Amino acid sequence: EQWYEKFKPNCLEQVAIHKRKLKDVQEALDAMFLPNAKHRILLLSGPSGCSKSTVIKELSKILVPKYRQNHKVTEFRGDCIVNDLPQMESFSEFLKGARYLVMSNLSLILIEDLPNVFHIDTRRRFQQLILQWLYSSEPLLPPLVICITECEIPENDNNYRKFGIDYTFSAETIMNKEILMHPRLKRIKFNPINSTLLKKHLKFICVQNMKMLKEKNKWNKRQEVIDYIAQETGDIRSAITTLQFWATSSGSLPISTRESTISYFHAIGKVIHGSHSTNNDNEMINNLFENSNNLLSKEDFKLGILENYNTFNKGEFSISDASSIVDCLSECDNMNGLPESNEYGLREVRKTFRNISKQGHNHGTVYFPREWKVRKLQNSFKVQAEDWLNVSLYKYNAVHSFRNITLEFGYYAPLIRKCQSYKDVVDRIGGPIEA
Amino acid sequence: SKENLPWVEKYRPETLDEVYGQNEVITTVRKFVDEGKLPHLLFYGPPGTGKTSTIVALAREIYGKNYSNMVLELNASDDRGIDVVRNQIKDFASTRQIFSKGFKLIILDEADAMTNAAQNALRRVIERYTKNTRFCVLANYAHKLTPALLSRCTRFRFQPLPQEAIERRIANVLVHEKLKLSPNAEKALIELSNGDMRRVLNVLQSCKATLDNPDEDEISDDVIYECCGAPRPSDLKAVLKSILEDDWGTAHYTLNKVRSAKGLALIDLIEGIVKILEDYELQNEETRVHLLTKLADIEYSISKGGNDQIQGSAVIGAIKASFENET
Amino acid sequence: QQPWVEKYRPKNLDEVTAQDHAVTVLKKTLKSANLPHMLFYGPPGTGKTSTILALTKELYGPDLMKSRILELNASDERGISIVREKVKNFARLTVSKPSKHDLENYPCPPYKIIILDEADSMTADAQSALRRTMETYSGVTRFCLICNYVTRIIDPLASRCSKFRFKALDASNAIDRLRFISEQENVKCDDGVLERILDISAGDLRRGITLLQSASKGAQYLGDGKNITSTQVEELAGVVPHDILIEIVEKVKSGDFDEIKKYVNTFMKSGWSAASVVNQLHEYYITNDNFDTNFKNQISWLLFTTDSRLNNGTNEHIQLLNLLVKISQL
Amino acid sequence: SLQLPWVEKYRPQVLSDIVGNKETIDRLQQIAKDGNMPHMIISGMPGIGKTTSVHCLAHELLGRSYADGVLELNASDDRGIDVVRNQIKHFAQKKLHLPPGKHKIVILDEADSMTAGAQQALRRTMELYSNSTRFAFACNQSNKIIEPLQSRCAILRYSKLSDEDVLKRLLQIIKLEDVKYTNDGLEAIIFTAEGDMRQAINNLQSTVAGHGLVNADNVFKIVDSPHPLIVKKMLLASNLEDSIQILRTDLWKKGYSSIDIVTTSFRVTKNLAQVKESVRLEMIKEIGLTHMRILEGVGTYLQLASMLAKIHKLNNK
Amino acid sequence: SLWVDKYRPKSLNALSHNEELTNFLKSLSDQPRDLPHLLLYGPNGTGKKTRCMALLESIFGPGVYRLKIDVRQFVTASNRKLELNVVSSPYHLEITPSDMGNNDRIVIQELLKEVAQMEQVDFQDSKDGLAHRYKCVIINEANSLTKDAQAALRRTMEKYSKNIRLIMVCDSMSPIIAPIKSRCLLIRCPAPSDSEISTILSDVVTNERIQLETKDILKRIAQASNGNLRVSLLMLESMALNNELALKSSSPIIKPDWIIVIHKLTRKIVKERSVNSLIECRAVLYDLLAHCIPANIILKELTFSLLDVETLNTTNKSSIIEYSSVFDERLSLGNKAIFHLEGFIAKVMCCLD
DNA sequence: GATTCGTATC
DNA sequence: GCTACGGCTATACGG
DNA sequence: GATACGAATCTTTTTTTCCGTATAGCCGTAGC
Ligand SMILES: Nc1ncnc2c1ncn2[C@@H]1O[C@H](COP(=O)(O)OP(=O)(O)OP(O)(O)=S)[C@@H](O)[C@H]1O
Ligand SMILES: Nc1ncnc2c1ncn2[C@@H]1O[C@H](COP(=O)(O)OP(=O)(O)OP(O)(O)=S)[C@@H](O)[C@H]1O
Ligand SMILES: Nc1ncnc2c1ncn2[C@@H]1O[C@H](COP(=O)(O)OP(=O)(O)OP(O)(O)=S)[C@@H](O)[C@H]1O
Ligand SMILES: Nc1ncnc2c1ncn2[C@@H]1O[C@H](COP(=O)(O)OP(=O)(O)OP(O)(O)=S)[C@@H](O)[C@H]1O
Ligand SMILES: Nc1ncnc2c1ncn2[C@@H]1O[C@H](COP(=O)(O)OP(=O)(O)O)[C@@H](O)[C@H]1O
Ligand SMILES: [Mg+2]
Ligand SMILES: [Mg+2]
Ligand SMILES: [Mg+2]
Ligand SMILES: [Mg+2]
Repeated sequence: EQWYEKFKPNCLEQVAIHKRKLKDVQEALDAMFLPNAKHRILLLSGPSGCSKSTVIKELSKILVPKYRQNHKVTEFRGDCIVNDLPQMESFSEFLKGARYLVMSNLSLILIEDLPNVFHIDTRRRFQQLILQWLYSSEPLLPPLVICITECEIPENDNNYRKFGIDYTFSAETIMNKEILMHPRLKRIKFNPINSTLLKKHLKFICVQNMKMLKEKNKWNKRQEVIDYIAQETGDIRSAITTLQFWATSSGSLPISTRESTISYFHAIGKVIHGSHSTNNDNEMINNLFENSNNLLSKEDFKLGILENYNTFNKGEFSISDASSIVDCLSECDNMNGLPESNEYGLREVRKTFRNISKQGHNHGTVYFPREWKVRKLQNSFKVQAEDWLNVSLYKYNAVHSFRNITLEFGYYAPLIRKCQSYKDVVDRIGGPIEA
Repeated sequence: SKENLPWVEKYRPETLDEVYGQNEVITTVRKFVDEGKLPHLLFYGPPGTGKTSTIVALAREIYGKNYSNMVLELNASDDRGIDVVRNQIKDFASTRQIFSKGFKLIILDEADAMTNAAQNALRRVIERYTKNTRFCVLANYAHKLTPALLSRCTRFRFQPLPQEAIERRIANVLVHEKLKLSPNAEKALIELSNGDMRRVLNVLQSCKATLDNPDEDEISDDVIYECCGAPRPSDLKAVLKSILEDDWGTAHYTLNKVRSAKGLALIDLIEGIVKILEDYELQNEETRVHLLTKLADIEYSISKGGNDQIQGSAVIGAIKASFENET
Repeated sequence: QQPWVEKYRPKNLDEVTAQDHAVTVLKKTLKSANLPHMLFYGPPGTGKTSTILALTKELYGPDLMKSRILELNASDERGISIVREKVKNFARLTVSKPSKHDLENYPCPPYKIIILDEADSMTADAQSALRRTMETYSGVTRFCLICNYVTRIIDPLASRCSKFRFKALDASNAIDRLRFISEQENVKCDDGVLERILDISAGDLRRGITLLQSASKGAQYLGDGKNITSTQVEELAGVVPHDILIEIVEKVKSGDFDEIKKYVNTFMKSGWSAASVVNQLHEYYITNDNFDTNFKNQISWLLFTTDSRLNNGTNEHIQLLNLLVKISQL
Repeated sequence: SLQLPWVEKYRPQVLSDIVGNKETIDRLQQIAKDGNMPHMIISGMPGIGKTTSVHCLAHELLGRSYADGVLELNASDDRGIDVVRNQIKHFAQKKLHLPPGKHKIVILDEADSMTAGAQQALRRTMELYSNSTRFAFACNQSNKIIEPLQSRCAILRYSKLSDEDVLKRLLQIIKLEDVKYTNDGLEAIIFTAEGDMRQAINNLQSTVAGHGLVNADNVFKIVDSPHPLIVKKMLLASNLEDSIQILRTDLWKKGYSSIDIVTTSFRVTKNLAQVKESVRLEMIKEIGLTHMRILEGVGTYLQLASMLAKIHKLNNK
Repeated sequence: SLWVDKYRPKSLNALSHNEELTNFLKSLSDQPRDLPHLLLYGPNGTGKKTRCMALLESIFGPGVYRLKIDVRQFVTASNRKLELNVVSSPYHLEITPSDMGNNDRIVIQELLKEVAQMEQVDFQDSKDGLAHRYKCVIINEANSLTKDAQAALRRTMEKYSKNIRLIMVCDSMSPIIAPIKSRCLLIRCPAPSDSEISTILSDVVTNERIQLETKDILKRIAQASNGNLRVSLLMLESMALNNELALKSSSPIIKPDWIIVIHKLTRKIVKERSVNSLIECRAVLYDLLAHCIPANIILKELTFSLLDVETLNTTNKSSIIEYSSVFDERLSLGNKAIFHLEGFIAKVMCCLD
């Protein structure tokens, strides 16, 4: 078969996972098999090929035949289309029959093949069906494990209606905050496989192919290809597939693995401090725009640059550089989201931070923009102002525009009503102003 | 019926021999038809160059009287989304040609307005049914076409119409309409054409309407300038001389008098002064940089409106300040 | 009865003044039947809408107008679907049979007219979906595009449409039309008036007619039987009085930032429009003989920049203060 | 009237006729002779032989079983979540008696245009049925295929075709068709091709049809030099009076639209060498302002002349 | 009610702050049949809306102040319930399309076109009438129309001028396009002088006894109001109730909290000029923007507070005003205001250092 | 990509 | 022989 | 014992097409 299917781990010691991560998964899973467990769903999130299900299966192999009140998992198959069932009801009938997999029929239900969540209605049905499992009144329920692979959704659906699920396939955009911040849900984020474990497993696979490796005069150059694959990728499946493709080859075809997408804070750090791989800013910016145009085009990135450019040296650079950066960002904001705007703003920020960059600079920590907090406080201000307006319409027949409200009605009007009451709203609209 | 038509539609070419200006493209497509092997074509050029007139005449030459059932013409006036490509174009290409003229022709006019999903889906319809159907893509902007679609199409560029072709078509129009045109009027029409036959025909129709008697009267340059509302070649030179030589009061008076003489706008004067200053032997390399940059901002501000007198004074001051560098 | 701008709207093509290069061409199409696709562009209030409304009437008559005319403006949706369905189906429609009265009184051309007024507000895709609609059905349907900015019309559509530029209506070509309206309404004005009205209304007859109507509504309210003077016209047009402008230029000549800032602060309270005081300063500074070539060259660009910033919808106080400070340091 | 265009008439039918990317074609030949084809993703610029390689590999791997062992789906066919869940699932579930080491092949041409839900269902499709059928994705930009799908595949990147492979294929076609040529004409055809076989064949066909003899004059009078190479020459000029001359003569009077020149200038500047980053970002800013002015309605020659003047001003300073 | 609405002139003869304007309004209302479309422009709080209502009361008689709120519902291209309050009277309508955002085009294209299409025939009356024949629509804040609602009005108020008339209230009529201003009669409303504001406040403190110690305290409020009658009448009530209805010469003038915060920001900018100070200024700007205060006013007050600093030379102020103009133009042609509001501050501190 | 805390190993 | 109503199916619409 | 390595944290508020469900119209069949 394929080397990632024939050289699959047989026990937990052969799984490419960190020791601490394995310990936290093991203890959490063991706790979820108790009669009345505090955690009902275990949400495993991370990149592709991180042994997320490759650890769940081999842990179930030793966990399920320990608590079965006298051996494997029950995985949801989304592609199953039965005769008399709506497509959106396929997961409901799976969760309604999976809840019977309890004592004397115990089985860890694993949901790796998620239902179609790019369609809004079935995504909402999935969310409310998970909420109906977290808030279930059943005295005993089987352990539920949901594996979600964090992958960036590529540029498609040219409509401007791109939602979060249209940008990144992550647990945040599939689940809601009620599920994600539930007392009975445990989240264990997974990290890409480190170079040491990848090297060890690719060397075990090589000593299991030593005969064929030596016959094709490829056994002394195995160290360099394992090192290159370990340094280039963090995907175990992609690493083994590339190793198999290189071994079964008989030529000088170059080693090429899959491509990974950077993070939002990773891209911010690349724009600010530069990349260690290349000292050419033009090449780095061009590759960042080529591979990650879905993130460099969103306005929140240009906002994050303005929010985090002060972390270069904890805020101890020249004011002229900061003025140039913010002026360039303001000028880019007037280009109506053209491709030439981001490619100029990021280039100017990188050029500004390159010249002032000196050795020994103790940089700061970047953060996400607070624009959303301001936008929600604006909506709260709107709600309170409309409450002021409608409560000030029948008691005292008067119409006033919201622009006049945000200037003189919210400081003066409470200062009159509360002063008339110190002897009908009486508080400042939108809360007090600070600093 | 055809005499109650606008001149831009009445004088549409019906055969490939009536398409002027584009000699290399026509002498290639005619041999392509003569050999009988027509590849997938791409016609590119400015508006009013003769791309649609070429492709319709070519299809008429190939198909004769069977143009109705053998040619599918889809343009921007019809929906051409992913479903349209996957159904209408695909069933037109897949079905047989009733053994009429060998291969089918699909003309995609104004394909630059087509969405990228449709242009990407059309790539495996162009190269799969190429034995029975051929695609012709007409576009004015090549940046809106996917690179693969450009790759699977033979690109023919329609150049702006040369002066000789404009003169040859004007002669036919004058013969048909029994009109007389002075050589200076023809020169004015060709310089204002900017390589467009539609503009030539539209201006000629208005010039014929302007004449009190369509016959026994010749359309002079004055008639053309009055009809199209363009400054005369002397007014532009007078304004430029007043700006470059006279003081700030006399130049301001001369510009306003020239503009109020015939209700001349500022944008055409700006373009004329730009064209006249283009062939000027500047010797500082900053006079040109300042002139072009200031006149472009004035031209952009005029496009959004504003105070006209302030813009005219801005033009005068920009020219005067840019020519301060030269001396 | 009605506002004078609507009462004196041109009913026929002979009432459209100062635009003969286009009306002469349009009148010839009454005898012929070769009306082309038309693009009416020019300054606001020049008579583009009135000309097409008069041409439509003179071509069809009030009875055939309802069947042979489709008018779409910015007051209705003109998206890609509207252009590809409603306009295309109206162009594909068959020319209705003229009545015997219509054929015996009106020319009744064998085509209909689609009038797309305020075409500058249409998107580039709705305009792209119109090119083959006008070309294919040109023998049965004609198109009239009316706009103020010809740059907002795409080049493919502008090539297919005959361009008719409507000239700005100044005191040299609209004085007879204004005098006619003054005479029919029995408006008494001093000599020089009805020219100051057309000078204040830069290339706009609608604003001048409204200004004259407003002057008359005060003249017959005063009830003294006296002629309207240019001072009242300037007062009710928003023109800054010359004493205030002289004070502005005297404060500018001193060059002290604080006094100019205080004067601008007390001037913005009077409610004067920035585009008017900037325009008046332009006339004061450009035509004056006490300034050198360099000063005029610099201030021309300063006024151009100020006007361009003001046209974008910016704060008048900041722009006016910056302009006066820049002139004070020239 | 029944003669096929030279692009389709001389489309390779075996892997040995595919010039360029010698190592990758050799590896495809090893896959064809052995049989154990892995899941693969083929990416590259259009017209370098990505599709004609996958199809030839499927032919040489199946032969008489190609009719029932290959399911070819592309952008012209509907490839929603339902087709993947029904048609692809039934094709994968189908049991066909193929020789040893031979597997069914699902050729998903233009996989970069597939929706996200179909790509996510393809994960389960390849996971359940990897022992019987193998998937061969062919695309132009490999990042459009989701990372979970790329993890199960062996990425094969096709590079640009050099000037020697193009000449070899052109000479084979010339010998087959017996056309008259000279060396400079073929050099001009390769130069205008810019690493494109399909465009080189189309240009050679057009030149032969138009004139018959493939020389530089007849090639260049029907085919045009690549306008990115003229935009690069205009933007890299030393003094303004010849950059304006280039923009006028080779771009404006030739018929290229102003928006096309502006869009090409941006891509040229992004890849321009020997220019400082501070210069490059200012050039990008000026090109973006010019692009805004063109998009807002002012598509005139003066706006391009001003952009070149600003670029020269920033260059000299 | 508040003293701003209680002591509001409800007739054209009760206006007492501009007399050359009241006479022009009387001239307009003498023959209301041929009343053109009116555009009242001037500083905020001068009494433009009060004068519009007084003119409507002179035209259609009393009862135009009998306002009721009729909640409307609109649907845009993608189905979404967008709500607009319509304050209506038996003779006039008041709409604020800016309250619904960028989608005011649909409000102008549906509500205004439906109102302008109804002839208001009533009982017979097919010939003409001074009242109840044509209708008055008041568009408050005409400046915030997004250049597309102003395009749908050009033909709406021109073709249907017989059955509808428009009186739009606005300040600083720069963002109003030229075709809209061409169809309308421009009415300038100057701000009251300090003497007139003092007289109005004297009438208010005469009708309601606040025990004025000196007439100077009313003048100080007028000078602090900067021409705003509503603000002056609000501070009068504030210093009245906050001093147990007894105004003293030592009574502090109460100013809006955001103005005090802008002054504190100005002093911080003058004192500290560094990157961390710029980050603190960004926090202050974000807090100010969280209270739905428009960004153009933030920039205007920040600039005119920085120009009041006595420790700044003329070269610094001439650069501050230039940066203010540049960033105001950038803010007008922009999407997010924080970039420009931070760039202006950064350039100001980079110039003052 | 940066900082900070915590291991594992040579 | 005829009719009404439930089940099957094609189509416009929501998000 | 020095150090490389690794994990945690640094995050969220007009237009087109597609996927599954809703719904009314037409045919089949029980029956009175
Ligand atoms: N030593 C190893 N450790 C982990 N996985 C291994 C190992 N050797 C082979 N594999 C295979 O690598 C694959 C890893 O699968 P997982 O990472 O558990 O799935 P995943 O994380 O959901 O990836 P995606 O998102 O489905 S592509 C499985 O097919 C394993 O059989
Ligand atoms: N070479 C030509 N010879 C004669 N008339 C021409 C020529 N080119 C254009 N015309 C005239 O111009 C009209 C419009 O040209 P078309 O070919 O229909 O459009 P086009 O030239 O393809 O430009 P676009 O891209 O469609 S706007 C034709 O109907 C002819 O009347
Ligand atoms: N040449 C003219 N002769 C007589 N009246 C004119 C002339 N030009 C304009 N007017 C008057 O100007 C007023 C408005 O004219 P319209 O043509 O409707 O406006 P416009 O030219 O379309 O400007 P818009 O709508 O802003 S593009 C009417 O009262 C006309 O009578
Ligand atoms: N290496 C090659 N040798 C010979 N002909 C080639 C080669 N590469 C491409 N061609 C020709 O290119 C044409 C079609 O090539 P394709 O493989 O379909 O293009 P492609 O590389 O798949 O690019 P896309 O993305 O599918 S448009 C045929 O005429 C082939 O003969
Ligand atoms: N002539 C006047 N006499 C007394 N009070 C006035 C006068 N004009 C305006 N006001 C007061 O000013 C307050 C607000 O005026 P407003 O109509 O909001 O002005 P604007 O329309 O310019 O915003 C009103 O409450 C009113 O009491
Ligand atoms: Mg897995
Ligand atoms: Mg065409
Ligand atoms: Mg009009
Ligand atoms: Mg292909």
